[PDB]
Amino acid sequence: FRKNSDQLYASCADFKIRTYSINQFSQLEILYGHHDIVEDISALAMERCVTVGARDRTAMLWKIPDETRLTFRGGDEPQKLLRRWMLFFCEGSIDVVSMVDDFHFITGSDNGNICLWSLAKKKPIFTERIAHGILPEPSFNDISGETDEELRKRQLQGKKLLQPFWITSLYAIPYSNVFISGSWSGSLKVWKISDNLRSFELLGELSGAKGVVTKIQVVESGKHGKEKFRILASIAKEHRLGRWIANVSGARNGIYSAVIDQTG
Amino acid sequence: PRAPRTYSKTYSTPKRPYESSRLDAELKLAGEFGLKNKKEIYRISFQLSKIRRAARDLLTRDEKDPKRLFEGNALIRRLVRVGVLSEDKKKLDYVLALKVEDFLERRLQTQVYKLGLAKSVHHARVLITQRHIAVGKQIVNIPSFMVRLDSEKHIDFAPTSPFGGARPGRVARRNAARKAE
Amino acid sequence: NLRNQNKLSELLRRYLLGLNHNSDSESESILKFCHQLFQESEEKEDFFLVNLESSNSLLLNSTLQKFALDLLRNVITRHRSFLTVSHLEGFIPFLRDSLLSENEGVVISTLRILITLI
Amino acid sequence: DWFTLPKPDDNMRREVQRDLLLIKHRAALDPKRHYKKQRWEVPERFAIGTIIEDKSEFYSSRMNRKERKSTILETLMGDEASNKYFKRKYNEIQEKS
Amino acid sequence: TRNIPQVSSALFFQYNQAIKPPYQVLIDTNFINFSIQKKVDIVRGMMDCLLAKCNPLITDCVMAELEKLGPKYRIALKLARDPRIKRLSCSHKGTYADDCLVHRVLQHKCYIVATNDAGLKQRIRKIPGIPLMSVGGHAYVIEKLPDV
Amino acid sequence: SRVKKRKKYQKAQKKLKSVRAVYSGGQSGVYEGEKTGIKKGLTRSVKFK
Amino acid sequence: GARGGAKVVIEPHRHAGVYIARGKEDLLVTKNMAPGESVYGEKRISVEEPPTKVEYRVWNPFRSKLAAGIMGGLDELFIAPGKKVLYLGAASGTSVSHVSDVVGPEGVVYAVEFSHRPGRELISMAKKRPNIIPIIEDARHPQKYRMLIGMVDCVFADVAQPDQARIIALNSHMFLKDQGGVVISIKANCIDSTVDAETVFAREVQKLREERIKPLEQLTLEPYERDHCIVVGRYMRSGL
Amino acid sequence: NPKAFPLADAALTQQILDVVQQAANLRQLKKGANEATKTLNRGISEFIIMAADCEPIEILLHLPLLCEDKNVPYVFVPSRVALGRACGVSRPVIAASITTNDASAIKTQIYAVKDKIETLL
Amino acid sequence: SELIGEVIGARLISHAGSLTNLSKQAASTVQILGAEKALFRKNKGRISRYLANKCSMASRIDNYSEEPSNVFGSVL
Ligand SMILES: [Mg+2]
Ligand SMILES: [Zn+2]
Repeated sequence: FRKNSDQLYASCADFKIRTYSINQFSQLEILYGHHDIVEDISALAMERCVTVGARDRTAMLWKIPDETRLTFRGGDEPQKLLRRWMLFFCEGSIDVVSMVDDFHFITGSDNGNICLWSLAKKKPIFTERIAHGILPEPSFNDISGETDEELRKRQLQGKKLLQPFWITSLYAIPYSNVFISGSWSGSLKVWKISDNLRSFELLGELSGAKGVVTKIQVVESGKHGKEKFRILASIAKEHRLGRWIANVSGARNGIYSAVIDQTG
Repeated sequence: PRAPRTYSKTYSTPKRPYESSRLDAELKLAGEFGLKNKKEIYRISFQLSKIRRAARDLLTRDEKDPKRLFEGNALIRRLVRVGVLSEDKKKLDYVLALKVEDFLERRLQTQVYKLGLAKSVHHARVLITQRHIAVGKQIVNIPSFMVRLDSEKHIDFAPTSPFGGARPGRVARRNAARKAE
Repeated sequence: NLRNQNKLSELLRRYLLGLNHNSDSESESILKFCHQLFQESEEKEDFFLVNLESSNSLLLNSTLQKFALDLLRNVITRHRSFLTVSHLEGFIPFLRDSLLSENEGVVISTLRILITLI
Repeated sequence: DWFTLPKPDDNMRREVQRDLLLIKHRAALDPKRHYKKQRWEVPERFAIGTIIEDKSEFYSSRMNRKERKSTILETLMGDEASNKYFKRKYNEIQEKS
Repeated sequence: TRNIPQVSSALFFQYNQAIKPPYQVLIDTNFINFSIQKKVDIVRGMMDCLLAKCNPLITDCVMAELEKLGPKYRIALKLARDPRIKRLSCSHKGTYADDCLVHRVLQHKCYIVATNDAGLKQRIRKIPGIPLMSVGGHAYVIEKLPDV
Repeated sequence: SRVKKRKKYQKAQKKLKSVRAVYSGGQSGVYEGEKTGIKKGLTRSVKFK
Repeated sequence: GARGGAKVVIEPHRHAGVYIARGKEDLLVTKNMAPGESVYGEKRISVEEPPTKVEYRVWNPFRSKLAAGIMGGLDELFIAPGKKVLYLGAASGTSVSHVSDVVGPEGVVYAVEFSHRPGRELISMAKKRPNIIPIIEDARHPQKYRMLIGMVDCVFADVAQPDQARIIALNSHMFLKDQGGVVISIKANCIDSTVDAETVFAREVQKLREERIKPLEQLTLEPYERDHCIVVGRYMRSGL
Repeated sequence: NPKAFPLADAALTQQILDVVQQAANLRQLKKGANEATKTLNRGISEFIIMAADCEPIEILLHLPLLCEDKNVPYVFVPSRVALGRACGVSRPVIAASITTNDASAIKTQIYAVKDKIETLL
Repeated sequence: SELIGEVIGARLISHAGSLTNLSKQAASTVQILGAEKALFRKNKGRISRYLANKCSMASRIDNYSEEPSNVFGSVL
């Protein structure tokens, strides 16, 4: 929903974005340009919505009044990243997005990369690789049927089979320097954007959640000077789009809650 | 009076139209791509001849010559954009290696057939000319439309088409009405 | 060509004479510079590609080796201080390599410096 | 020798002679089948063999035992559709004659 | 045993759907003189006529044809040994070029025959799907090449 | 004209089969043998002279 | 068609060691070396001979390129009874076993293969066939297995490699006899997918000529396969 | 040395999964182990893809045996769940095959990835 | 052996001709491989087909493991 208004933006699997006027119960426009399913969408007070194209790996910000669109692409390659260092997993798909500002937004990839973006720059301005860590390595007693333990260990191929967590959820409080990321790692991570808006750091973590964090929301109350924030995140045993993710031990279906207070 | 509006013929008759091998070539091409007449093949041949002659002139020129660099880069860019030339053959030599079949394969009729929206090239042409196919947000009713690399993924049924979610055509609702009565 | 090589050789000689009157020759950075020169000195595709037309690297290294040896001899002879074992210890491995080089002139320059260090 | 086929016995049975006739005139057996033109003569050495299927080929390409017969002829007798075609086709030719 | 040679899979009736750019061209001995005689370069002239890269070929028979000629035609021999010209080996005792070129084209439907000989040209034209190249007037001419 | 050329081409494809064999998807189902028969003394082999 | 229970009449092929099984549909069939079993599940034909029960195996052109050549009507096959054979690119016994039948007990077949996984089945199949000698090695280094291989009258190569001509030349020089046979199967898609099929054949034939092998035949394997041909040549050691 | 071999790098896996998704939309993709086995029997497989973390891995070691008999390129991807995502199915996929079709609209991409796989092997 | 039984399993190998042959074969045919002696035997047919795939499941593990174990067979 466009903030403080009745326009609704709907992203559909037919590679299109549809726009709606709830007060009028009618369709306004159909928006074209994504090459693959438009998995997530975000909106702020202005009409500048942003969307993410999943395997297309392109975050697009759309100017509805101007009928123009801006294309943003990561362009990150584990080759060059290793050489400048002299485990990095190539970006596979982008699945979450939330607009920190009308001039900034963040996106989460399936390789565990949380990237900060600016409208001026097409490439990312800052990136955080493997934000949620690496998935557990498969058990050796289950990888193969060979009796000898050394043979089964070889099938693990060391750390080559390891893969990173996916950023199932990502939400940023409007016009703030704090955003929350989620996965099935079993903990919610809260990040703080630097005041200069060219970097962000990990503010803290919340381990209460156990399961797939399908969506995250934040609600606040109290006086302007003293505010208490409540983080609500839907928790499920399976990913929202499909059942691909193997069962996570201890996962339960419920609504996670975390109340945080401000002091200084 | 008003200044003239320029015009130019888009095709040219071949040198010896009655060559048996040429007749068989035209037959095969029309059969594959569902072309209406020999004028389309002549048109594509004329365009290809112009492109290849320009490429020849540029190749004759010395390397690192400003005209060669500029004009060859422009021609390679255009040929890559239209999709005839691939990203990894960006040289004038591969431009001289192009054939008519590549340009035919980029036609919107052939693309509609390949992508599966139609069961045959002729069915693709019939769908195109009946205003069922949209390249992005625009309805295209011209089989000779050349599809760019980016536009390739956006070929779909038009919203107004009965196949694209609109109401059924006149025949369908007519039959439904008479059945109801 | 050989004639152009002689033209170059005269030019490099004139550069060497200039360095003799240059204050950088009095500084120790020049030995490092001479050190730098020494170590610096030491079908289907054709089926498509049109063709319309019917090794000086060793010479480059030899010329650079010649320039550095000539420069090194000039500096040590002009200023007695650098004519010491500690300063010229590192250039010994270059001298032995130069003694084997096919070019006689650079070998001649190698002999000139060795006589200076005898 | 390892590569030599058995000779047909002189005064050969009527069944084996006839099986050669069917192969000679196999073009006329089925209206919907045609064969490359060939002048077929009885080979000097030959033998009669029985096919053995793969056990995985049970449903697809096996003949049930009752329909298995000692000669290729009397199998064609088993086929009703083939018999019906012959009964008709012989009727017209006689009428024309 | 009888033989009826198969029809090459590259031919769609009289259309050779296999000869496509870049082309492979067989050079006959007389082609070189008329190339020199008209001041037409072999590679560029071929390349201008077909607007494509042309890879000339000279067989041993055609090469052996040139040496027997003598000093009068030294220039033709030198051009034939141009590095861009690839060589083909021969497995027939006769040094005759006519049977050599006719046999090669009868077998493999990839070659353009470059010749001005009336007798040889007539033989090739009967062979279906064989583009025939010759030099006339001021530059080369291709007869049975639909892509042009 | 388009319909006329359509019928002409598909007619041409049938003739090409008679002139020479043309690949038709390969094997479908169990190998039932050569339907049209094997010829003994016949070779379609193009010899080097 | 050729259902399990039907009967067929066997008779000798034009090439020695091969047979045809006529009927409603004919079958190219070779006499079995190890009766009572099938190596790739092929159909088999049982014949009663004075009584001993000899067994025949059906040769599938669609599975073996060599049989498709015989289907095409190849004039000369050096593969013959009592003839030593060097089978390169022996992926498995699908085609080697049939070749082992043709040579007969007196002849031998030298199976050469590189990859281990298909090699093992070659070993197991070869243990059933005494006349087959499996060589699980790279054909690119013939000197590796030079002891295991004597003179071979004919060399057959179905290796799907781009530069197969080099492999064929090295083996032929060391092993193939004077006037020996050379049979090759070429798939142009592996060698050069950029250029058409026929040109790839033209380039390959030229390479064989460069390697002192006189070509005697080429034959296209259509309808059994696309973009395939079999080239038959004789090796002139002294000079092409 | 490991049974699952060769294993495509992160970059190559990325290129592979793009092709698989495109084939899925064009109905050129066969998903699952037994389907891939059927295609190899038919000689219609362009190349096949297997997941290296298959649980257990010995389930998909028959397809390589079929491939090197049929000379069909093959390669392993690290993640089965990622492979499941590209195929467009709601469940993990441990094997998939690209059907051969000489008239497909994604002809060029398949040969691009094919050439890389043969180089890897 | 653990999934079905030693004697029945030994039969199925003999039908295939070798353990390697059985593993290479697809799931549907393995059901038809034992369809003569009712080795695996509308609801009844479903169990047979379901068991056939699992029988094909077990064969591959045994063939391509140098020292196969029974842990997977048990859970199977
Ligand atoms: Mg309309
Ligand atoms: Zn010759």
